[PDB]
Amino acid sequence: TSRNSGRDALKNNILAARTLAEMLRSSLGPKGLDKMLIDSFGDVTITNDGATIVKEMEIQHPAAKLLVEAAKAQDSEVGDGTTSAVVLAGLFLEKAESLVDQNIHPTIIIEGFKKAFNKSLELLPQLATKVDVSDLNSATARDALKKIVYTTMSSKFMAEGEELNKIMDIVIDAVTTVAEPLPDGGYNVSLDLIKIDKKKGGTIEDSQLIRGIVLDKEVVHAGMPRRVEKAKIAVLDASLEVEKPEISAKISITSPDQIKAFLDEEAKYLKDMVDKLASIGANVVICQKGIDDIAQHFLAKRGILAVRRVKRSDIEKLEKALGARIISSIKDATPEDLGYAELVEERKVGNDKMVFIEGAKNPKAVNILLRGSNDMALDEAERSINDALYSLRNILMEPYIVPGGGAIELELSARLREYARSVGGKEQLAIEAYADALEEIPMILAETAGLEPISALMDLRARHAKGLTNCGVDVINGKIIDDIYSINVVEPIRVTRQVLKSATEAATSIMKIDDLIAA
Amino acid sequence: TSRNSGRDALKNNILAARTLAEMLRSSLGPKGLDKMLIDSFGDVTITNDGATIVKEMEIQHPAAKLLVEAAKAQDSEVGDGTTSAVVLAGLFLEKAESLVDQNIHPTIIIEGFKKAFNKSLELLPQLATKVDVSDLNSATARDALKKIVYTTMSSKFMAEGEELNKIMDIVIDAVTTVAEPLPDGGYNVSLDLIKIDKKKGGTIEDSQLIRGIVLDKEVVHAGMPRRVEKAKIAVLDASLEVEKPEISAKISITSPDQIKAFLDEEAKYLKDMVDKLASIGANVVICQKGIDDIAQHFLAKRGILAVRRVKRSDIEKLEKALGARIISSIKDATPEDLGYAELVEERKVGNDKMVFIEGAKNPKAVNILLRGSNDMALDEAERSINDALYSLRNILMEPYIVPGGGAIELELSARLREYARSVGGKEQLAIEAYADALEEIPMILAETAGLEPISALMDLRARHAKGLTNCGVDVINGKIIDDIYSINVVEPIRVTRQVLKSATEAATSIMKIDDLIAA
Amino acid sequence: TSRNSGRDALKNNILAARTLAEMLRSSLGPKGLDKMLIDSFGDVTITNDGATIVKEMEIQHPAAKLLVEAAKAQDSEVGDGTTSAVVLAGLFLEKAESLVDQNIHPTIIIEGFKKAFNKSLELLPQLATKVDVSDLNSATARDALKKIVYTTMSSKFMAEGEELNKIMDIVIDAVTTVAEPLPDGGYNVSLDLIKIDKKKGGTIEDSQLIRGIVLDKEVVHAGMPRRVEKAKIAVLDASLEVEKPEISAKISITSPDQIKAFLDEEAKYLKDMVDKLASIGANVVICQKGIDDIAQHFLAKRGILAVRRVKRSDIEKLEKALGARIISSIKDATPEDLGYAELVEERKVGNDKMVFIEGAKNPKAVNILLRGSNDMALDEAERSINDALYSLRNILMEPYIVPGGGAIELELSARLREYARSVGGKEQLAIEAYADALEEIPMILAETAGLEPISALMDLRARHAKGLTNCGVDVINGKIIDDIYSINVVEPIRVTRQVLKSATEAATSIMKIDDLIAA
Repeated sequence: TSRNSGRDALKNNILAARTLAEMLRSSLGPKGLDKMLIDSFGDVTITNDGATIVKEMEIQHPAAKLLVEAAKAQDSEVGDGTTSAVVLAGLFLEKAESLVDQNIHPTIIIEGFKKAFNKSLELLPQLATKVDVSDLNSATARDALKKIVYTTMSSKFMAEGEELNKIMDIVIDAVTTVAEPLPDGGYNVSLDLIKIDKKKGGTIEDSQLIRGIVLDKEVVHAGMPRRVEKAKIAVLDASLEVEKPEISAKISITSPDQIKAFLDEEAKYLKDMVDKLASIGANVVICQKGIDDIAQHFLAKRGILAVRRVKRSDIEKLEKALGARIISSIKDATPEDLGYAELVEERKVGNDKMVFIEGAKNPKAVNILLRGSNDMALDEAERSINDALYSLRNILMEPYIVPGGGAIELELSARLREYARSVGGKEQLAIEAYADALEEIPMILAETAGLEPISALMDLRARHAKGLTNCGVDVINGKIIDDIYSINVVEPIRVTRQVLKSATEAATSIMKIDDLIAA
Repeated sequence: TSRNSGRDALKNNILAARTLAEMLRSSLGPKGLDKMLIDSFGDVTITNDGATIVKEMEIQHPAAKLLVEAAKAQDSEVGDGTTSAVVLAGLFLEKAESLVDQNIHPTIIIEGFKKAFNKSLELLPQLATKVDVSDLNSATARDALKKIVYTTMSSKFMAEGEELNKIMDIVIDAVTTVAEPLPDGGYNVSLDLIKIDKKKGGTIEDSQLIRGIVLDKEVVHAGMPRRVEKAKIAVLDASLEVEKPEISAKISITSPDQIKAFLDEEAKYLKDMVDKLASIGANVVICQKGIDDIAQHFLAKRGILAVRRVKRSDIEKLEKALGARIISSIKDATPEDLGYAELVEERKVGNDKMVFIEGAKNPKAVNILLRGSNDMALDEAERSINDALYSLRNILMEPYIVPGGGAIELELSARLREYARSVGGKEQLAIEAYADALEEIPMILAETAGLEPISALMDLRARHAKGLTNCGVDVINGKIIDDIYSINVVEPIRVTRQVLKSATEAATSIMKIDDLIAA
Repeated sequence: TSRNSGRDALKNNILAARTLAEMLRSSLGPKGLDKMLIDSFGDVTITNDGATIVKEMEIQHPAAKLLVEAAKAQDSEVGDGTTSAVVLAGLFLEKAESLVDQNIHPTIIIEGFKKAFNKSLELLPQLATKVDVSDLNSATARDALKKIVYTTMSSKFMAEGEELNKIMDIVIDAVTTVAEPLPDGGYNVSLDLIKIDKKKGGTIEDSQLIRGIVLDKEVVHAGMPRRVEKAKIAVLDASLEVEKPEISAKISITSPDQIKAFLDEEAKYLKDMVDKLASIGANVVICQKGIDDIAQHFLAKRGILAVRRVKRSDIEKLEKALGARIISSIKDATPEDLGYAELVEERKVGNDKMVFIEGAKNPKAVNILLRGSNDMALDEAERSINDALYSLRNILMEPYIVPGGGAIELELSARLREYARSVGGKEQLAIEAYADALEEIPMILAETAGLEPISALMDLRARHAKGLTNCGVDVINGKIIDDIYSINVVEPIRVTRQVLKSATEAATSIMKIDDLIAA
């Protein structure tokens, strides 16, 4: 029975978190290193994505399992920032151990890091830049939004991609349109109701928006119509297949006429169901479940276009964009649950059939068709559209931008080694150690990119002090570079705020934790 | 065989409680540390709850198994004092081991602790302060109640949170009105008639009391009304399905009409049951089991709003609030078992449907609807309110308050070392060792906060002696502080007196026990 | 090899001294218990003396090897107190270890111990009772002196011994005259110049002082005088045998006549040696080596009373008492190194012959003849005179007495628990632990006498509060008793003060030392 007391556990849980952190940090910055991760059934996985590397890995040390939940939540917000937050938690934790070493006590270290965080939060509206709510209907002149969706793409893929960024910028500007504004001055951004389909056999300039939903599923039957104009769409929850009685019996039959009459009873149940769809005035129908083969014959006879197995995600999207509030009971044929589209057709794209519903009054749910050559350039173009949207949801939900890893971090360190001077007690040691951790940002960027770190740090300090506090480094040209917003490299403020929060919350928790009793 | 002789079992039974204590004292106070408890299924659980961690963990010393049932029982009474009550038992016990070391017979050591305690007990109503029933109406002058609800929130958390304190305070004001007052000078507070439902998608300012009960639960078929005005309520213990006859047989059918004739016989039973309810006068019904589909048609035709699966606790509330005395038997149709509601409707909270019964004469049983943001602040606000209602039930069921955890302890220890002079024999040493035990509380508060315990105690000692007896300690600015009650920090008498009652119980029992025979 | 950190080395050295203290506590006081120490040659040894128990034993813990040197040096001053003195060091030391458990750095404890001891030293002359000067001639009234001498004898034997005591009082009183006095309560006292001879076959009552030296050795050849009046005493460190030629040879002589002439050559050198003595005019001769037969023939012829082989100690006393100055050089015949006696005779005590020099101008050096029955009553009577002379030299060099072991300590212990109240820091904590050690003196003298110690402690605490500070413990009838000087029991202040110096010296020392490097 392994027992523990006496700061013994804290040295074991700092050690696990430092080991997790200094392994994801070789895979941090834009020029860093990808890991390979092999699965139980042998599948190989290469990524530098740091919430993916923990996911693709069985986690053997309990302190490392807690740190992983912090990354998961952060990855839904910023899929780069979530690596960065794990390293930041780690670099916070080894200043916490130095302070323990000096005997400052973990509670006092916890309260001095929180007090450092409070100063950081009243410094992130002053030192940050606010670009305001609207340039001429949210996106005209574009600039500030243009800069963060370019910067994020340039950091997360590197090299040149100017003929990819302009199509992504247009695609982003159309998603920006969906979203609308408040006297909070952010935007209602629903990336949930956004849907992207990628199809071979074109080029990226050949991507387009649809103001309605596109369905991959089959119209399935030869007799059906394949294009509908001024389409009234029923979305149906229930199966288009007959339901058995409450209590019931079956027997084996030879005798072939009574088998034909069982079928003919079941066909007057499907033809009843169809008459109900057609009674509503339904021209299209969408069915979440199967549709029986007889019911498809009668839907084509009434001149009505059916789709089969439409997946769960596509049904919320089809609701929110057309107004179809979705029939529960075929029998009740419910009459106002009918939605509206300008047009509905089956189109071949990339040779695959696809049914496109388009022309929709005020949808929060649109579909983007993403064309390219074969597959690797298309997967890469989806990922680019994803990362750009996630950056857009941070600038939209707060119109503040800030540069990342060069200016802010150094200014926070210098204002804090002025704050800690007005601060007295064994609280000044925690504020000045929190500042030192900020200086551990900055010089690690220059080291992932293969530069000397201690000379880059000293040189950033010396230019920030005798020159100005806006300096940073250019990873693409790989050198120290004056006023980094003038170099056009900026982040949404919500990626800063959220990764400094999830680093001060997680490091506070490994200090806050002592005993361990295991079954 | 395991043997025991010569105070052997007892030294080992003291050892068990001291080793339990020396691990539990680190999560006792409100700068403390979180413990870790790992499942046999690999689920890690980090919490600062120490009475839960002993209850949940296998106990291999029989004298720690005795102490868990008391720890368990006390956690429904209070949530900070029960970790402390466990530690408190040790602190009298390790002064008894010294007395035992000085060869003093265990009867005399017991009898002086009993005397010391009787002296403390006639001093806790005298040094103690009474605020009576009220200062205005029930709760309007709030005062005493404001300090215990703000203090408890502070102990169970210890960080900023005033816009939560006022809202939780309004909930406490609302609950007292329900209570209503006794000639003792208490109130009749019952957590067994209190109900809190928490729902996402707004804020805590959108919390309210309800005069009746809210059922999360389904009102069934679409065809019934979703609101009833001047509702006559049946609560029914049986199913609305047709039960099995007296003597019973199973027959194999493959004729399809003689199965439909069995179903239509069942349908004349269900249409009866529904006619019965409507003869009783009932407009609404609660059915504590399943409802047949045939009967949901018959209820919707007779215009009766039925609700399904209302759990046993909720049912008790519906009885108390509606004057419903509950149909045991539909067959007897029994017609004065009927309650009365001003209205019953289905309403959405946080998008989700919920059935609310409200407008209830002289309601003793209330439903609180707790809106919140997403899940973590809302979950935390439900937990904060629970701990504040349990602290309101302590203050309400005895209108005595005290400045415990600093002042009460130093005043008692100094009164005992005057009492103990006036007593003779080895009984006088038990009274001064009991005094000495009150002194290990208080300074342990100083060690938890990262300060020097022995230096706090000696400084606290002179300041209570030349200064003033209501000296405490502040763990927000981290200092010894004169008049602690004046800084809005007081304790109900009942968390102190009771945990001092069950710790003197625990230490008296472990003194009374010798051999150990196990089969 | 074994390393140490974390306070370990110092904890392990407290344990060695704490075991030594609790092993010497079984031989604490005159009711105590004897140990058995068997030699490697098989001599079995039974004793209660702690300077002897420590000496006969192989000391295997270094801190206890440190403690052996303090016992030795104290044993030169007094022999009962020194048994108490090994325990006293531990008894402070085991309060030092409690203060370390309190986290108190050893430095603070040393400086605090120093301050308890400094308070005790300005109270040990104020609480003390002063006998003053030499109290009329040779202490003629005796009283105080009778009590310090009885107390030491009463302690090292118990029982009666009254008819031994009275003769011992005639011997102390004759010894007191020898002693001669110095300013301000000083004395000149020499037990190194005191010589005791014991002869059997009479009564204790027949013991006497001699104001001259008694020689156990013999006057040699029968032809020498048996009594000499107005003797000129030559003392010779040189043989009265040849001392060999300067440069020489050794051969085998056959030659009978040359054998006689070599023999006659040796005889003229002895006769020379006598003629040098006879030219000085010597009547007695003392030889610390042998005397040749020829030289004894020539000593009888000149009329000279010679003793042969007398030991080195006896010569220092005869030199001082006769005015002699001791010849190594018979050849220089240097006539002023010659001492003077009124008389020298050979005299019978018992059946033994003895040579007595008596009749001495101005002795500060006397010889005592101790007669008794057989042997055991004389050996016990020697031990008693020894122990009594070591107590007398302590009242004589400082004429202050105290009721120590009951009075003095409790009055210090009540002053210190009032003193530590006016005291601050962890220096009050160190003083209140010293006050507690004083309570460990006093009750162990009552557990030894066979009673319960903790009941005895409270009853003296109370006695010192309702009545007066001068009570002590009766172990001869096993009770506590008012005014202990009236029972005839008191210590010389220098036997209490020195054994309390050497315990506060020891315990301070074991606290100042760390680490252990062993080669």
